[PDB]
Amino acid sequence: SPIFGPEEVNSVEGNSVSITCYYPPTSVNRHTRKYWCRQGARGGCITLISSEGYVSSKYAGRANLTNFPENGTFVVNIAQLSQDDSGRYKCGLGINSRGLSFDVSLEVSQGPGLLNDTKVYTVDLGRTVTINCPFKTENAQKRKSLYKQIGLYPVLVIDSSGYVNPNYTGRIRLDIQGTGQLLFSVVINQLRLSDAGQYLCQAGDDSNSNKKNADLQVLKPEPELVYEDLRGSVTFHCALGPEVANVAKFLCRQSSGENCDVVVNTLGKRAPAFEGRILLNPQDKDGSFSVVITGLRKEDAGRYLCGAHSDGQLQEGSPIQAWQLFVNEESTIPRSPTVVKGVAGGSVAVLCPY
Amino acid sequence: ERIVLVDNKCKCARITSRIIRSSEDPNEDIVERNIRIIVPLNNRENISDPTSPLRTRFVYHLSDLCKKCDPTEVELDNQIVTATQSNICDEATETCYTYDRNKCYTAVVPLVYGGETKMVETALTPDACYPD
Amino acid sequence: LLPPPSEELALNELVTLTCLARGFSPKDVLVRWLQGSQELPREKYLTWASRQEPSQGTTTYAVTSILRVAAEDWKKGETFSCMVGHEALPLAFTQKTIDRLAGKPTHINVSVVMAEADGTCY
Amino acid sequence: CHPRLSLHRPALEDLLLGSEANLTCTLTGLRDASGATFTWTPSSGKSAVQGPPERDLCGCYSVSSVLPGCAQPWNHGETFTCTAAHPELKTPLTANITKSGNTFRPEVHLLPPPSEELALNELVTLTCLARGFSPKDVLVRWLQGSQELPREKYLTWASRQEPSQGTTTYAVTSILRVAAEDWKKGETFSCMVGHEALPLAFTQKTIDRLAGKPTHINVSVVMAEADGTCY
Amino acid sequence: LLPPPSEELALNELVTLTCLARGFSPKDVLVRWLQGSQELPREKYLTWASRQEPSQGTTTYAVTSILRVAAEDWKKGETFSCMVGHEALPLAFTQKTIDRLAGKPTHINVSVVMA
Amino acid sequence: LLPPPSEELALNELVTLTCLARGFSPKDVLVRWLQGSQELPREKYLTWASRQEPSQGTTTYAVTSILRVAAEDWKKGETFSCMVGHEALPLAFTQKTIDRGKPTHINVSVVM
Ligand SMILES: *[C@@H]1O[C@H](CO)[C@@H](O[C@@H]2O[C@H](CO)[C@@H](O[C@@H]3O[C@H](CO)[C@@H](O)[C@H](O)[C@@H]3O)[C@H](O)[C@H]2NC(C)=O)[C@H](O)[C@H]1NC(C)=O
Ligand SMILES: *[C@@H]1O[C@H](CO)[C@@H](O[C@@H]2O[C@H](CO)[C@@H](O)[C@H](O)[C@H]2NC(C)=O)[C@H](O)[C@H]1NC(C)=O
Ligand SMILES: *[C@@H]1O[C@H](CO)[C@@H](O)[C@H](O)[C@H]1NC(C)=O
Ligand SMILES: *[C@@H]1O[C@H](CO)[C@@H](O)[C@H](O)[C@H]1NC(C)=O
Repeated sequence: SPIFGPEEVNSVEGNSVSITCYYPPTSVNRHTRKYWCRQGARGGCITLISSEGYVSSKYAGRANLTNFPENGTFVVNIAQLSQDDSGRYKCGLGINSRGLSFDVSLEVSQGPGLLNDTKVYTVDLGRTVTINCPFKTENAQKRKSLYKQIGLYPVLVIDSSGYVNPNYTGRIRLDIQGTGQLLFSVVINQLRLSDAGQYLCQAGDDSNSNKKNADLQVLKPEPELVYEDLRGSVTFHCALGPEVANVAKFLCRQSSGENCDVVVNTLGKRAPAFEGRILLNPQDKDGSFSVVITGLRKEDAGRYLCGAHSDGQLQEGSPIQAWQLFVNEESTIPRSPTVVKGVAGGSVAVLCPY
Repeated sequence: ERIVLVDNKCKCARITSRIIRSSEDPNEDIVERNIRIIVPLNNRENISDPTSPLRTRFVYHLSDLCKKCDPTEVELDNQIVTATQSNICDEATETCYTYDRNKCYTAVVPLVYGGETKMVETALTPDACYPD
Repeated sequence: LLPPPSEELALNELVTLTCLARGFSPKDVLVRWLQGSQELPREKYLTWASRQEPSQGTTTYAVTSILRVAAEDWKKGETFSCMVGHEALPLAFTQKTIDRLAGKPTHINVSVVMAEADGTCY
Repeated sequence: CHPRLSLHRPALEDLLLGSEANLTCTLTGLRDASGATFTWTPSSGKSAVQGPPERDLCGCYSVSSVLPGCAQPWNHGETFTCTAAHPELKTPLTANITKSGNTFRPEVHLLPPPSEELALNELVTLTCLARGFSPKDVLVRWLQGSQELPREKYLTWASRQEPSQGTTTYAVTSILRVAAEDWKKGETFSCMVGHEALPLAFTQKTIDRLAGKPTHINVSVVMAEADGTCY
Repeated sequence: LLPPPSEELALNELVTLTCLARGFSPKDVLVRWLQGSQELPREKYLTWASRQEPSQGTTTYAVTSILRVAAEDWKKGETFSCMVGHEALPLAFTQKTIDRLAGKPTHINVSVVMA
Repeated sequence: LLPPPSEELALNELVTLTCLARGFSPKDVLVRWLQGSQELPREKYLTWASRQEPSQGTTTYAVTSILRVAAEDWKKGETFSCMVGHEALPLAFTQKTIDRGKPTHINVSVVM
C-alpha cells in the first residue's frame, strides 16, 4: 500500500526497460528483502530476481536489481525482451504472502519485419508534421489527391486546390517550391488523436493508379511519477516549448469520465478547495513556469495535465504534459494546528516544523 | 470493509465496519462489522527463547482492543483543555502474541572466550535491529 | 454515552442522545456537548440536577443530560461527544465520543487465518 | 625456492567476542635468515614484534610480524599496507588489505531429528545449517536450555562455496548428539551463528519436542464480545 | 534425508534438501543425488568432507550434502533421492526418497469459542 | 511397492507386501528385501520369473514377489523396503520403502 511505481509499461522485442519502485525510507524498509515476481495464475507468485543474490534461470545474463536507500527507490533492468514476457508482475518488500507490493503491467509488441516500404513520421500530440510527396515531370494537370482508407474506401478529403473536408478545416496549406523538381509539401498544424492511420499520397496521376504511402504515428505523453506524503508539498514543472509563450496555460486534474477540472488558469481562475495553498509563478525566457501546491490531503492523488489554449481549458488539439501523484500517508511529518484564533489587540504564536 | 476502527499489532487483530445501504427495504440498512485474526503457530508464550512451549491458547477481549487511553485536546470556550478518553486504563504489562515489524527484540547469552565469560547480545528479528 | 433508541430512527425527524455520569462523591459536576469539534451553545440541550443514589454502603451521586439532533446527519456520519468535568479526575476532564459506525452491528464476519509462515504481523 | 609475501585479515572470534585485533604480515620462501624490517602506514603504537622463525618445506626461513590494536580502523573501512625489504631478493615486495564490501547475511535453519531415530530411544541428532553469506568467516555455538555447551561435544565442518545462482555465496553445517530422555522431558536446544554482516553480530534459533515433526496441532481461539459498541 | 524448513517456502525462490550419513568406520564414501530416475550432474550440488565425530566408544565418521531445487517443481509433486556408497554395505548402496507430503502433520484440531 | 488390502488387516494375523517391476528391456533382474537397515535371508519370500507384457509396439517385461510379515511390529511401525537390480540403471540399483499413505484428519468446532 505505501509502494508505488509505473502502472503500465510498453516496449518491443530486443529492447531494454527500466522500472522504478518507491517505498517509505524507514530503517526497516531499507534493510529488508526486495523482490520482483511474476504473478501468474495457479496460486503462486514466483520470484524472478531478488535483493539477496537470487537470480533465476530464465533471467541469467539479462537482469539485475539495485537498491538505493537514500532515495527510497529500487530499480530493475531487463534486457533482450521477448513476447513471452507479457503479463502481470509485482514489486515488493519482505515476504510475498503479505501485501507490501504494487502491481505492474507489461506488454511487449512484435516489431517490424519485411514490410519497410514506407517512410514513417512520429510526432507529439498537438504539434506540426510534414508529409513529403515527390511530384514528377508529367503529372501536374490532374488531381493531387490524398486518401485515407477508412475501411477500404479511398476517402479523398484533401485536395491541393481547396477541396477540403469540414473536418480538417483551418490548418492545412501548401507552399510552392516545385515547378519541375521533385518536391512539394503540406504542413499539418495542431494534430489530434483522431488523425492517425495510413495515408496513400499522390501528386497528379498517370493512369495505373500508382500508389505512395506515408504513414504517421501520434503519441500521447508519458506521465512522470511524483512521490509525496501527507501534510507535505509538491511542485510541477511545465516545460512546453517557446512556440506557445504568448498563449494562456493551465493545469487540470483527470477524473473518471474523461473530465479535466481546472485547478488554475492564467486568466485568473481557481478552485475553492485550493484557496490559501497554491502558487503560480511568472514564466521565464523559455516560457517555462512552476505550480506549487502545499498541504497535501489524501484525495489529491491522481493524474494531472498542463497545457495551453486561448481560453484556459482542456481542448483537443492542444499540447500537453502529464504527471502521476501518490500521497504516501505513512508520513513522518509532525501534525500541527491548522487554525489559530485570536482577539483584537492580543497576540498569537505558531509553531513551524522543519 | 470500509472504515478502520482497530488496527492492533501486539495481538495482530483488525476490525473494520461499513454501512451497507442494502437494496430491498430502501429506507433501512444494516451495519456490518469485520474482524480478522491471524494466529501464529510457532511463537512462544513470553518472547524469550526457553520460556515455556509454543502458545496453544489465544484470547481476545474486544473491550480491550477498542480501548483509548492517550490524552486528547479539546477546545471548549476559547481555551485548550486536556481530557482523557476512557473509564478503564488503570495500568508494558500486556502480553503480545506476534512481533511487530518496526521494533527490535533482543536477548542476552553468556559465551566463553578462553578465560572469563561475556554478556553477548543477540538479535531475534534481524531486519529491524540495525543502528540507523 | 448511549445511542438513540431503535424506534426513533423510523420517523426520520429527530433523534435523542443520553449522557449518564455516576458515582462521584462531591455534588458538583460540569456537562458540555460538542459536534465534530465545535461546542454547541448551552440553549440546545437540557441538563438535570445532581442527586444521591440508593446506598451501596457509601454516599455517591448521579446526573443526566440529553440532546436532540437531526435524524439525517446522524446517518450521514457526524460524531458527537459528551464531556464531563469533576474535581476528582486526574486530568480534570474526560470525554466519550459516539457515532453511528461505532455501534451495535447487525452482521458480524469473523475470519481466522492460521500462519505457519511467520509471526511478525506486517 | 623463491620467496613470497602475503597479508592476513584478523580472526573473526577476536573481533566479535574480544577486544584486541592483530593483523599479520608474513614472509616465506626466505633462504637462510635476514635482519629485515617492515612498514605500516598507520603507526601510532606500531610495536611490530617479530618473534622466532619457523622451518618450512625442505628447509626454508619463514618469519612474520604482527600489528596490534587495529579493530576500529578495520571496522570503519580503512586501509593497511605492508612492505618489506631483505637480503635475498632484488626489490621490496608489497601487499594491501581492506574490509570487504557488498556482503550478505546468513539464513540460519535448525532441523528436528529424523523420525526413525526416535524409536530406538538411545540418542538423537540435531542439524544447524547456515546459507547464503558472502565472506567465508563464520562461528557456530550450541546451548542447552540457557547454558553454553563445551566445544568438544559437537562437530562443525568448513565453509565452502555453493553452486551459483548469481552472486557467489557460502554455506556451513554442524550436528549435536543429545540423550533421548532430555528430548522427551521437554528441554530446549539453541544454535548460534555469528557473522560480519549481521546487525548485532549474532543471531539464534531454538527448537524442542513440540516444535518440529509435531504430529499434533492444538489451537483454541476465544473471542469474548463481538457485539459490543466499539468505541 | 530431512525435509525443508518452513521459513523457506514463503519466498518462492528455491527449497533446500539435506542428506546426512553418520557412524561409519572407514572414512571413504560417495554421495549422489537423483530426480525421479535421472542422475544429476556433479556441478548441481555441494558435499562436504568426511570428518571424525566426537564419541568415546570407537572411531566413526560423518558427512553432509545439500541440494537446492526449484519451488515450482516442489509444488508439482516430484521426488528426489540421496544415494550413499560404502564398503561395509552388503549391497554397496542405499537410497532415501522425499516429496512434498509426509512432513505434513497427522491431524489438526481447531476450536473457536464465540463467548 | 503396494501397501497392505484392509480385508486381511482386519483379521490381524499377517499381511502381504507386493513389489512390482515393469518396463525393462532385457529379461534379467535381482530382487532382494530388507527391513530397517538389515537384509533378510532369501528363504523368507518367493519371487516369480520374468514374463513378457504385450503393449504398444516394443517388448518389455515384468516381475513380482510377495513378502509376509508379522502384524505386531507393522502395527508398531517397523519399516520395510524392496530393492531391484538391473544394468540399465546408472548406479545399478533402486529401492522403495513403505511404512504404516493416510491423509490428514481435520476437526473444526465452533462453540456459541
Ligand atoms: C519475559 O522474558 C524477559 C526476558 O527474559 C523477562 O525480562 C527479564 O527478566 C529478568 C529477571 O527478572 C531481568 O534480569 C535482571 O537483570 C538485572 C540487571 O539488569 C538484575 O539486577 C536482576 O537481578 C535480574 O538478573 C531482565 O533485566 C529482564 N529484561 C530483559 C532481558 O530485557 C521478562 O520478565 C519476562 N516476562 C514475563 C511476563 O514472563
Ligand atoms: C536517486 O535516483 C536518481 C534518479 O533520478 C539517481 O540518479 C542516477 O544515478 C545513476 C547511478 O546509478 C547515474 O548513473 C545517473 O547519472 C543518475 N542520474 C540520472 C538522471 O539518471 C540517483 O543515483 C539516486 N540516488 C542515489 C543516492 O544514488
Ligand atoms: C546491471 O546494472 C547496471 C547499473 O550499473 C546497468 O547499467 C546494466 O545494464 C545492468 N546489466 C544488465 C541489465 O544486464
Ligand atoms: C592493492 O593491491 C593491488 C594489487 O593486488 C593493486 O592493484 C591495488 O591498486 C592496491 N590498492 C591500494 C589502495 O593500494
